Amino acid sequence: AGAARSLSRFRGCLAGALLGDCVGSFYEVDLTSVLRHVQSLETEALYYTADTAMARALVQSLLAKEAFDEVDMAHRFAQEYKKDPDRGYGAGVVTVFKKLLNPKCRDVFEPARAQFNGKGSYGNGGAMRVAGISLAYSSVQDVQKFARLSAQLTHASSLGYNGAILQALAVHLALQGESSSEHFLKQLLGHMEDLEGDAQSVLDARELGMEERPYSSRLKKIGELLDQASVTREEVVSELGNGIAAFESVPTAIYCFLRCMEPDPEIPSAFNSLQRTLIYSISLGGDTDTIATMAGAIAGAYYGMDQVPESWQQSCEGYEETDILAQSLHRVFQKS
Ligand SMILES: Nc1ncnc2c1ncn2[C@@H]1O[C@H](COP(=O)(O)OP(=O)(O)OC[C@H]2O[C@H](O)[C@H](O)[C@@H]2O)[C@@H](O)[C@H]1O
Ligand SMILES: [Mg+2]
Repeated sequence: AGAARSLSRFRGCLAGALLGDCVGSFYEVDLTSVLRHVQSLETEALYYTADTAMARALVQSLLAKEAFDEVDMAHRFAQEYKKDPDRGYGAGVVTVFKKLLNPKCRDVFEPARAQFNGKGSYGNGGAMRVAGISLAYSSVQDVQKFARLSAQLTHASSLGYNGAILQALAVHLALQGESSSEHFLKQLLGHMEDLEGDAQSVLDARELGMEERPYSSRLKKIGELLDQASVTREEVVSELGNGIAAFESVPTAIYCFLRCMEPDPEIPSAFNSLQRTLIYSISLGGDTDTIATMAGAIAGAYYGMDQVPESWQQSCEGYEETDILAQSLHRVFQKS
C-alpha cells in the first residue's frame, strides 16, 4: 500500500513470505482441505523452514555489508546451516554448505558449479530466498544482477538462477504497486525472453531436453490460463508444476498471485487478497512451503502490511525479526 517501495510494501513483502513458508509447511491437498485448517490461525507455534532461514541470512548479509558481498553471504548461508541444519534443506545443497565451511575454499562460487555432475542445481532454493534482493535494489538491472549472483552461490544452472531472477523481478514489479495482471505478466515475459536468448541458457535447457526458453514458455501459458474458463488445480499443476524445480514452482507462484488479484467465489470473501493468494497457492499441493513463500512475497509487496493479518503473522516463528529486517532494508537501502 501507498507509494512504490514504501515501508508498508517492504514489511508486507517479508511478512507475506514468512506467512507462506510457515502456513504452507503444514501440508508439505484440496481447497476444502486448506480452509478447514487456517481455522487454527483464528504464539509462534509455526516453525519456518529453510526458505526463511536462507532469506534471513541473505538479508543479514546485505545489511552487514550495505552491499552484495559474495564471501559474506556464502559464509552466512553456510553458518546458518551449521547452526540449524534441520530446517528442511534440499538434499543436494547441503554439500555446498559443507564445502563452504572449509576455510581453504576461497572461491565461494565453485562448490555450486560442481553440483549434479557439474551441471548445477535447478532447484528453487535460489528463488525461495531472493525477495530481499528486490528490497535492496531499485533498478531492474541491479535486481537481475544480484538475483543471479546470490542464487549462483548454490544454483549454478541457468535453470536455477533464472528462476531466482524471475522471482526477484516479480517482487520488484509488485513493489511498484497497482497494475493489471496482463501488464505485470507482459513485463515479466519481456525480461525472461531477453535472458533465455543467451547461449548458456539455451544450451543448459537443450542439455535437459526442455523447451527452448522454458520460463518464457511457462509465462505464456500463464497468459493462456488467465483467459481460460473453469481452470482446475490439476490443469495448473500440469501446465506450470508444483515441484522443487525452479521452473515447476516460480511461474506457479506468479500465477497464484495474478489469479488471486480478483475475488474467487470458492474462497470466502472474509479472506483478504493476501490470504486468498496464500490459500490458493497451498491448495495446489506439492512444494507448498516454497510456492506459498514466493507467492506471499509478491502479494505482500503488492498489497502491503495492511493485509498481513495479526493472528496469522503472530503464529509464525520469527515474525518480529522478519519485520525488523524489512524495516532495516528500507532504512539502509531505500534510504526511507
Ligand atoms: N541438475 C539436477 N538434476 C537432477 N535433480 C536436480 C538437479 N537440480 C536440483 N535437483 C533436484 O532438486 C532438489 C533440490 O535441489 P537442491 O539444490 O539440493 O536444493 P534447493 O535449495 O534448490 O531446494 C529447495 C527446496 O528445499 C527446501 O525444502 C525448500 O522448501 C525448497 O522446497 C535436489 O535434491 C534434486 O532432487
Ligand atoms: Mg519447499
